[PDB]
Amino acid sequence: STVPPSHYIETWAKTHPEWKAVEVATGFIVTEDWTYKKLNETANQVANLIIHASLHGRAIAVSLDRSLIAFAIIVGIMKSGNTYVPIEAGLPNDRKSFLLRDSRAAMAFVCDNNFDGVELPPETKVLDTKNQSFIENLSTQDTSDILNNYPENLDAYLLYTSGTPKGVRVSRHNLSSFSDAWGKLIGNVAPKSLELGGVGKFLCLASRAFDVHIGEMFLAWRFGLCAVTGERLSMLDDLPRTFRELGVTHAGIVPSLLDQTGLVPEDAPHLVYLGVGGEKMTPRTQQIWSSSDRVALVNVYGPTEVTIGCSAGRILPDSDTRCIGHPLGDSVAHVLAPGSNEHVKKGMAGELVIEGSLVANGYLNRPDAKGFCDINGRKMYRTGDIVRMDADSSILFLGRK
Ligand SMILES: [Cl-]
Repeated sequence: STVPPSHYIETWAKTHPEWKAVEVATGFIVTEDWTYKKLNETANQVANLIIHASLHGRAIAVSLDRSLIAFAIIVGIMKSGNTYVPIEAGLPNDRKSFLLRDSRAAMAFVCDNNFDGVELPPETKVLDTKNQSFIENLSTQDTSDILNNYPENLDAYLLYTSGTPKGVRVSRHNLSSFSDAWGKLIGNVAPKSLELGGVGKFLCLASRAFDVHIGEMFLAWRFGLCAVTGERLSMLDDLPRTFRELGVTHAGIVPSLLDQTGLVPEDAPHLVYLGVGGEKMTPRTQQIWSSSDRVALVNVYGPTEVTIGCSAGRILPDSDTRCIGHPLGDSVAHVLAPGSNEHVKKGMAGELVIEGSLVANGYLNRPDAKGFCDINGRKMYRTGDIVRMDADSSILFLGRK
């Protein structure tokens, strides 16, 4: 058992209510922000709105701009004991319609005609976050913390992955174990992180199509940082400007974006921690970023089905770039013969199979999609990835099964 996903939000709201929790950047730089106290109150109001609609354990879809209230809606959905279902605002209408329907969304928070031309399921109650009436009703809800006593395995979010997309059900326990495991890893490899409460910032750069965006905001809150974000086209336009002008101290990026932009550590003067993942980094990226004594560079392995990042390791100038490090928190990595449940001798190639608190609940209504299973009566996920363990038990990524 674990503290809930919104635990650190509530904790910093009590101990340091004036710290900034979220900030959204315009202009391109003008910004606006909310304190932990304000973020937490608004999320409780959102949660109370949801509870008044009698929704429990229901899919609540969100298709919003990059706004302060978006963050409060996400947290609110989780405080109300319901499931967050991100739907990227730029998706084609047909694909938005499918996600609403497949997820059985009971309610949706939208703005900006993001749902214009989307077929809504009749069950979907649609709230426009920019509508004077919705704002007035929200401001009228109670602001105290919700009594948060939901089962551990209750879904916290549903994240769709690929021609018919399948929904991955991620539990409260999964997400809260993620925050705990990464709080520990990041605090260890980038100790300045424990000094940055109230000052540092975690750049929320990921598209809402990926679980990474959830990780970014909850890791910011874990450490007392400000989650900072903007319209993605605007943040990506001049990536050095974004890191430099928004005071970013922590970020996650796919490394080819470092290559394309020519980013170096001096373009991000406040940066102390840089997670990369999702593809192998190039030799020059490694040379440039792995030798800094200010920035800790960490390679992260993270299928959606195992909650954002379940293995990671610091990358140094002599590290193999296929190394995905060691399992996080209580996770246990096994390397099994691709066709059986038999462990291979350490050092041999085989399929990576993860066990532990980061393994997701499963796919939503996709009985033929494989990967989740019981192996020796424990819950595991077979990644489809071929790896081998190094002598020191770190894991090298070799390819796809
Ligand atoms: Cl929560």
